[PDB]
Amino acid sequence: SPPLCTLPPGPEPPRFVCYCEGEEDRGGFNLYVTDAAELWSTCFTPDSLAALKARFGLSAADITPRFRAACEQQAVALTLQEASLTLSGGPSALAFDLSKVPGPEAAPRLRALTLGLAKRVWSLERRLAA
Amino acid sequence: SPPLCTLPPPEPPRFVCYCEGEGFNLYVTDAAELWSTCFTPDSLAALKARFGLSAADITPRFRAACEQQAVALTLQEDRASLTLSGGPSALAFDLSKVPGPEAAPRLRALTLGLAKRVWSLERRLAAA
Repeated sequence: SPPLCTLPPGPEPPRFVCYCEGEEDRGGFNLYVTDAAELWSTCFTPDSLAALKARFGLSAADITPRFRAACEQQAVALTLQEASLTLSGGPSALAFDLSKVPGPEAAPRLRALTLGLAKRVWSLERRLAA
Repeated sequence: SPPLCTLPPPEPPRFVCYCEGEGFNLYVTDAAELWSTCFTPDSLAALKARFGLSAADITPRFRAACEQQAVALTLQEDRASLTLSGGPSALAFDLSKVPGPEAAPRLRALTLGLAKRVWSLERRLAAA
């Protein structure tokens, strides 16, 4: 269950999805945001992630649990200009710079994201019969 | 002209963000309750540490994000956060709720001050 959430909150139609990967054969960590046209990412490097785990609480030894938190808790603000993402679930507030992922990389990610979500919905409702 | 802005960005305004002055704080209010950074010299220095170049102003960068409609805000539970999305990196500020007795004179002064500023601005725009 990789965490995610949509925006805006509540009734209205969803305009953005925020999600992340991956801490686990483990990948480095990133947040993603898409309007299902374009895709923005933290595009972290080891140093830049470390320097953000600097500016706030954590040791370099996961952020997933805290993003999972703000998702579960609908606690995510977002702002784009020619982007930034804020997690307000937890004790301190975290701010993330996000930049555009180039098309050739973004397209396959979006495609895979769509198919994956479809599989997850099927599987979730099967596990709702329980 | 101490910078400020209101959100949400033509719908009716529901919050005002502002700051003073340079000890420095950011403030946010719905004109009923008031949230603040509640800085001390050390805590502000330490935030100008955690990011931010030299500990030697933030006003210009808050002024920036105001002018540029670039301010996100989240409230809950006598806790809030304010995010400036102007510059090299996005800045986040934890704000806590100011108790009523401490907030009232600040809200009172804010209101009167804004009134005086509107009068004197239109005087200086009656110019052109």
